[PDB]
Amino acid sequence: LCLSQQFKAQGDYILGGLFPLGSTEEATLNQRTQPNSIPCNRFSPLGLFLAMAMKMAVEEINNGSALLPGLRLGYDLFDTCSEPVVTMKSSLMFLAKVGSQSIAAYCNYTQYQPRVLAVIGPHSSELALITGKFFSFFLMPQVSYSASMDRLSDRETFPSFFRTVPSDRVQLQAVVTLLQNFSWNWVAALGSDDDYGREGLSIFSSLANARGICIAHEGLVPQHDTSGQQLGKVLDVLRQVNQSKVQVVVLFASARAVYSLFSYSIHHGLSPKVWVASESWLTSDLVMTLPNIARVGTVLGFLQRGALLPEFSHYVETHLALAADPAFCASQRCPRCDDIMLQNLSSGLLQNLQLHHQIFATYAAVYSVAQALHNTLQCNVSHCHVSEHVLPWQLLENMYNMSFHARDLTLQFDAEGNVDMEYDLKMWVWQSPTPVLHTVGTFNGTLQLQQSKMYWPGNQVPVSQCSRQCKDGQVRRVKGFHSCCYDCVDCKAGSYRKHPDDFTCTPCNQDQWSPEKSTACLP
Amino acid sequence: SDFYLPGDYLLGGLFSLHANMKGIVHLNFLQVPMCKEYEVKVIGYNLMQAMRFAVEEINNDSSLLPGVLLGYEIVDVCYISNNVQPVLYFLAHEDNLLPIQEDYSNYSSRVVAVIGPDNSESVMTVANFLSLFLLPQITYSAISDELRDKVRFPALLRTTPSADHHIEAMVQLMLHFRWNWIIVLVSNDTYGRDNGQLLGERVARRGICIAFQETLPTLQPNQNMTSEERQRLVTIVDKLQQSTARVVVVFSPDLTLYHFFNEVLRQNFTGAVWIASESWAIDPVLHNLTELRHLGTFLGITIQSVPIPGFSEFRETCNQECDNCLNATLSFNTILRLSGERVVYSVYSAVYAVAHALHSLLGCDKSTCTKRVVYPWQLLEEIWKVNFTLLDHQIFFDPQGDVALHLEIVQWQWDRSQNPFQSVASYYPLQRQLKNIQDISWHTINNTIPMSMCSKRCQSGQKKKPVGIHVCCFECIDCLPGTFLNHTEDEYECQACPNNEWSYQSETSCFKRQ
Repeated sequence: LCLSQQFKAQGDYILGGLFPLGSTEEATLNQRTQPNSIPCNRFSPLGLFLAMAMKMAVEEINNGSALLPGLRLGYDLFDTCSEPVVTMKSSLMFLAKVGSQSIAAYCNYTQYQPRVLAVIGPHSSELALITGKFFSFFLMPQVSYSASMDRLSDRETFPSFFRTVPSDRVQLQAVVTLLQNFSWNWVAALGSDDDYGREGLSIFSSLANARGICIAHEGLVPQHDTSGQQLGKVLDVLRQVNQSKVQVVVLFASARAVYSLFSYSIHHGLSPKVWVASESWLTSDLVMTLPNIARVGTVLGFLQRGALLPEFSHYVETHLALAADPAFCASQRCPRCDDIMLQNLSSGLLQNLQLHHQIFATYAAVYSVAQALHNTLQCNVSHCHVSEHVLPWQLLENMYNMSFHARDLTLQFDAEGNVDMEYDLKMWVWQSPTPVLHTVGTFNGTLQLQQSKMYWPGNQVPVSQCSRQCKDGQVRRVKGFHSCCYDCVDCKAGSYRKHPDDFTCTPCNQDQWSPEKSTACLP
Repeated sequence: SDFYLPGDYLLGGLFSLHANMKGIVHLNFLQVPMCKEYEVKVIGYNLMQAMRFAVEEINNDSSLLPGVLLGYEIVDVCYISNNVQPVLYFLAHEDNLLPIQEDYSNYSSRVVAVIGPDNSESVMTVANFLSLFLLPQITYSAISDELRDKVRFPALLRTTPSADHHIEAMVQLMLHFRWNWIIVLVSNDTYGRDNGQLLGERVARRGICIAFQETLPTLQPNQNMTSEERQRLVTIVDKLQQSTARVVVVFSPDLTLYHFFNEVLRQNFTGAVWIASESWAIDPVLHNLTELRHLGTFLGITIQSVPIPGFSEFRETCNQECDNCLNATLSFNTILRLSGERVVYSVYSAVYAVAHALHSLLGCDKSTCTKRVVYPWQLLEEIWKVNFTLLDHQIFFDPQGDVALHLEIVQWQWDRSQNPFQSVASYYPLQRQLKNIQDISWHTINNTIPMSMCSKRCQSGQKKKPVGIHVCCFECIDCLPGTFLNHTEDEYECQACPNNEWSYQSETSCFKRQ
């Protein structure tokens, strides 16, 4: 197939792309000793679909006059290879001079032309940091279709990074709004023992403390069942949560980790609880394999929503069919993309893909740059002011304030580079033999619940409040992983409570006596 | 100017001569950030002169590189600002163009090695470039543990122990003096939170309770504060004064502290032990606020002293100049002179390590070396293998890239004409133990060791019951008659007397009854 030739197209302006379009074997993970080129000979399917989404977006923009009339938008794509070195090589290539394979170390750049207008950024947060600290020096606008880690919103260190997906902070703001709205003021938190779970805990604890939610217990869970160090902790946290008298718990982890814990519980009869799920766990297929999951109790979570593309599969298959025609040549980046055949790349793969929204985000990304160019040229309905060739920093000047369209959905970047898009709230029904992720509300900045659709196991609203106030006659005995809440103790007879802002009861004198809960002693 | 010397092989240098805590990271009006305007940092100029002295010795010494002129070129990286471009400058050809080749095995940059930045984020920002070329880089003061992953950073070496050993030294110092109850302060940047979390993972297992942790605002010393930041600082100091924990551990860049301590003085605060991380345990500028002597005892973990003979006498294509440095350093020169070299030795030993690596790679003999075209990736492979004594000290690299220098704890002393930062104890990382603690002078009424604990030890026959999450905090309650405290088996619960025996109110045992 002619596939790898199709990843480069001419035009007046050119977009760069970094995709997980290749990879390398385990044998290549050694410490390097000579700066040879990396053998990215290990093919990957997901990057191909994301790159085809980008190609389709550019084709739409080039066909319709609605954007950039009278000029052509081009591109050439590189694979990240999930490797920092290859990603850096490609990023260095993007900033080379037009018509040359070299980059200048000048003192100033007032008339310097890099060979691309914008870069559609890498698939992972690690590479997003690594490359954002480089592109933003040249003020090259980089638009990432999937990098949700919080740190990249910092405008001080990343003055030119943008993304078409919400950050983790948005998801956890939705979670905290849910906790606030049902007055679940006293909760526990778990995270997987990887960077994802630790960062989830780091964000959630800060947000909860900021909004007056009190964390009873923080812990972590393994996503494996292979060592004593994992087994011991995964049972330990199960003991500790019960001892804390908590009823609501938040888990920020991958599916295996959570159901591993549940499975252990299912063995030894854990009590029911309310569990709040990250979408990486809420995806139900492999978890519903548990034969008695009804013992767990209610599970809730938020899921991203967006207008999926209605015709992407037909486009992919059509252009693969075109790539198979040997005459199509009349019309390396990947050692093997030319040989992976249509049959194994058939619709089954993209139907298995729940990451369909990342196909949208890659599509939306392109438009965000295209619109930004359309604004920067101040184009008419049928004219553009092409008298001068635009440079990336002039594009950057125009992106923080724009609005753009992606099919039915409409989007804007905010002042720290994120787009704002809504979430569904879904409850995990197991009662029917066929389980259901039933929608019960939405988050669009405010949690529009739909109460009548809620399921509870006993038809009762769970409650997990804690006493942040106590009576005049009660001692405020502090508790919590942070000292945010109290459990009230009645002041015993024979002692006096003093004024309620003090924290300890004291014995009465010999000639005095006091009943229970008294502030002061009687004679 | 000082910033360049020609030679047959050039070292690159990256020193923070100027510094601002919120410098501009991107092109300014499409021109490289000009470093000159971020005031000045005398410590960085001292380290730069340390490198210059090392190269002067290596050219003067007829034995280490016979017939080879070792040159250097220096660029000042103003903290995290003005990274990238110095790297592109070092890597590019003589016409300042860096070709993007498919394979660099035959490539020849300006420099054969880089004496890397002094800070973790800058070190990573440079390493993610140099790893592409496998051009060796040796950093003298970046302690982050992340820099020990050779897969991620294969070209990166250090002449200083990692952060793990600094935290271990802090915790063992706390254990020695029995400080179960501490306060931790961190800056709002990655250094502060990373070190704070690292200390969190350590303090718990050894049995020490972190009373609370507080994020300092990232203030700027030459800039007047707003009322809001003043409110935050007042809140922090009042959090300190309200607490029983009189041991305070500070993880922050040095510049953000000038205001903090000033406010601590204005709040009439006194009576605490301050434990400084390596970022500011040595600071000629902050030490000069002599009224600090009234706040309490000032201790810090730092690199060990190694006196460089003759260095103090020696000290008497953009971002390569400094007007302020000389007149600025002449004000500190006396207080610098009395302080034996500590980090200067890191810079000095790094340069000597590159010198020995090159000496071996050129196949050199004491008569003459065979000059050639040294591709940096060969020099890295040779650097990994060096081993030699520099000043009575063996320097060689771990498999994971660190030199195993000692750490040292220093007390601040304000009597001039003697060492400002005097040694109190020495920590050995390859033995992972603190040793040879000497006579600290405390602020207390009669020089008794100051103490901080959440609770007093219970009386005999009196069991503990915990309060709060902090294990160090408990209430003491007597085992009532008929029960006794079997402290040999449990401290938190009592046991009951046999039938023929009974116990008094406050005892560990039972008497035989009537």
